[PDB]
Amino acid sequence: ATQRKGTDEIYGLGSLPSAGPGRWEYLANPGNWHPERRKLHEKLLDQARSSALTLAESLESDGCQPTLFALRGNTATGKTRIATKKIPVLAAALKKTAGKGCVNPDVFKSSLAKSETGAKIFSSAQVHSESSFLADRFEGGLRSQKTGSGAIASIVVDKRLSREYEIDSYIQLAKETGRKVELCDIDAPLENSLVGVLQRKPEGEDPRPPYPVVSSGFVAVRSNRMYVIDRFIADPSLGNYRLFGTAEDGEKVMVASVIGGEFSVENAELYEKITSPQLSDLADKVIDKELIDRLENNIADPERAAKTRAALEKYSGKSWSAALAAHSELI
Amino acid sequence: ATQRKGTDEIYGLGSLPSAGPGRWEYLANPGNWHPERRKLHEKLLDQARSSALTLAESLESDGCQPTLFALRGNTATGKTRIATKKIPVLAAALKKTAGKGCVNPDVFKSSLAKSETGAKIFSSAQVHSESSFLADRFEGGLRSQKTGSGAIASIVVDKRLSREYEIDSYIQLAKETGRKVELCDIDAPLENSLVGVLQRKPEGEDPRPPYPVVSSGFVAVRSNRMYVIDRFIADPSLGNYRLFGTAEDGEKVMVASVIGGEFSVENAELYEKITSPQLSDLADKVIDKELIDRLENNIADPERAAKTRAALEKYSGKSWSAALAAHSELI
Amino acid sequence: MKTLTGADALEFHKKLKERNKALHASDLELALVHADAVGKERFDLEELEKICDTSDAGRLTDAKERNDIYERMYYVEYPNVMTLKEFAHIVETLFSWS
Amino acid sequence: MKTLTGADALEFHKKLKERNKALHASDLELALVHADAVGKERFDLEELEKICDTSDAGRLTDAKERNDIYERMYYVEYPNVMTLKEFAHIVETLFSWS
Repeated sequence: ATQRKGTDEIYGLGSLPSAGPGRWEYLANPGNWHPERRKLHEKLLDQARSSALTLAESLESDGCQPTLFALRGNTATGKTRIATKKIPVLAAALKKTAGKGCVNPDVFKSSLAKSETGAKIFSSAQVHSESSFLADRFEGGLRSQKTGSGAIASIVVDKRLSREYEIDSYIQLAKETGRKVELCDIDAPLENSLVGVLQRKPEGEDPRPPYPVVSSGFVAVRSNRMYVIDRFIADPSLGNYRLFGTAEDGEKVMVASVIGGEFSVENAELYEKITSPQLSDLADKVIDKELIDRLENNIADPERAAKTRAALEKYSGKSWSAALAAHSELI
Repeated sequence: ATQRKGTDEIYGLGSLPSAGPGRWEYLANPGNWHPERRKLHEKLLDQARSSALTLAESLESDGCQPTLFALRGNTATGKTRIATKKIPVLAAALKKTAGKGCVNPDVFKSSLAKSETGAKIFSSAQVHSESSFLADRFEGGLRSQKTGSGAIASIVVDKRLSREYEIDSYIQLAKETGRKVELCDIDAPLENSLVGVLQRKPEGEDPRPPYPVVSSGFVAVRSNRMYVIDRFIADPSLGNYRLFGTAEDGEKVMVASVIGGEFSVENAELYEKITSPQLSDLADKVIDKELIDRLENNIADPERAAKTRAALEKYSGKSWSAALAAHSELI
Repeated sequence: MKTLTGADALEFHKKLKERNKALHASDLELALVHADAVGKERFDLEELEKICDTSDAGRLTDAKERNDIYERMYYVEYPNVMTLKEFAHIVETLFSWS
Repeated sequence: MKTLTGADALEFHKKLKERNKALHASDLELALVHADAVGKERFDLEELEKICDTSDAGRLTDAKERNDIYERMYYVEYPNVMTLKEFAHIVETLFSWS
């Protein structure tokens, strides 16, 4: 609209309270929304819930007990590939929904940004607050959701899950609702996340955050990694944990795991590397021919190699920070 | 000779005692040497002492009080350049001897390896033990050496000086003989030392050690750096200390110093980097086009850029360890 | 490489934790000294909270957590940011994304 | 960047020392756990000294120094070396050069 106002200011009725839980409880009240928007909210929750329920039924039919599948990891680390390959029961369920039904604060963003008009008119940042609020209501309706056997529904949470309080809250959720926690934790070097974000196209729906989001996400996910692992070392009945890291050639390998209380380190060298953020400054590093060639030198897959250099070439001569910033502002 | 026997076995009379100070005291005895070799030893000590005395006279004439100039740093870090530019009183003296007269276990190596025959016939490793023993006698004669004013002679020690016991011994030497300690400590990243060594030509006289020498030197010089600095922070009357490190573009910058008891950190970021060896494995890394281009990308000087890629191209497809090993075995 | 199992895995895990905790502590310690030297504005949560939101819409409650997160981010991740005012732009950016 | 002076320089220096000492300790600790797991031969100075020289032709005397230098080098720098026998080749190499 007139400027980059958020959709919660635009479609919210009356003044916007400054601080959730004051803004939160205001957002949680349908009367605080224009009827068209409130109707949009209902339609998207119904689509999402229908997808999740489909996942839950597939998972239960494949003999999976009530489970919170958690996909931890920074932005664009390769979480979809890992899920598809390393959690085959989930891969079979996700195929029936084309990847829909997961709990993710970005799940509603495209729909909200297009507002049923047929084209994206709001920026990701304009719709973020609104879609966060929808995701929380979505998740709230799922926590005691049941399948047709009366069993609690399995659910899938693919957030960064970088912070302790996030981790603690999902564990508590699982404990209270009788769910196992299947957690896959996926790491890539920061530059892989940056390259990953620049390869994401605006017409594509995957989010395109600016540099500080990706960098701060990286620091937090790395610094809080071993706390997550401790929760599983300490309580084998919580579920299972697996850490996958990125080798030099870009392939994911398992690094550490807690499976049935059994703790092992499949790759001690990577385990040491990917539990700390290695602060040794990337934001100002310029994308030039050398950077591009260097990154290409460790990519053997042709399609990926091509997409990678194509994305980087568009911002040649720009710093990482400037490239992601520019790529982020695209609608 | 018949195999790579050392010159101390070849020119030493009788059986070689296994362990200095049993091999040491055997080496220290001229009668234990063939007369031709003993005559060679005398000639090289006279050349060396004549050069050192020239340095000492120049230094004293330029108003320099008795001083041990120490150039600490791993192999091929750029110590000659730093000395030439950052110690102008020494640069003026070294110019009168073309760089000769310094205390350095490698100073006698070329002469010993050619044995006055006109060509290099022994490998560096064959002559090392003999030249170490000559350097120690050279240094021994210098410790209470006087100039023509009766003043103790200034001397120049350009060894790696990586270990504490080395540092302690030179401090004790300086304290006992009334010398100030002027210490310049010069750092480069390990890869710069490796590239530096491969650029050194066999017909050139600068040593060409294999990988473990350069790597282990790097670890030790970095890990013991702050102990050296403490000696100067603790005792301002010891002399002065300056640390120079290598920026991304390859230029030396001052990083830390203790000058007249004043301690400052000119570059906190580099200071943090170059006081630890950052074990995160280089020996097996292959020299390919990408490595060469990457290293070239931060060299703006044409002559240096050219020499650098020329050296690396000769061992393209080889690991650092294999390249240095091959380059080391050249005579 | 060889998988570490049983007691070795546990011990590697314990020793790595200590290593990362010293690194964790040391990163902030070193950033604070450098912040004093450049005259970077002292971190003040209350003042920051007056110019942006540090609750995750109430998801983040424990004030000892909100301080730890943001003070450490302010000093360790953004050492060239000199004002709480500038840091607010950043925090707002982080809150606008997932 | 800005030069650190006076008390800030000293304090940065003190805190960096602690950081590097924890790193120093931790590198060996972690290498020892990994060495147990791969069945790398226990470090024994006496046995090593029987197969090469660890005095620097007598320049190195303090046995608490000779152990510290070589044990730590054996485990931390050469983790793929599995025998004292192989490590001797290395030490001999180091002694042949400056």
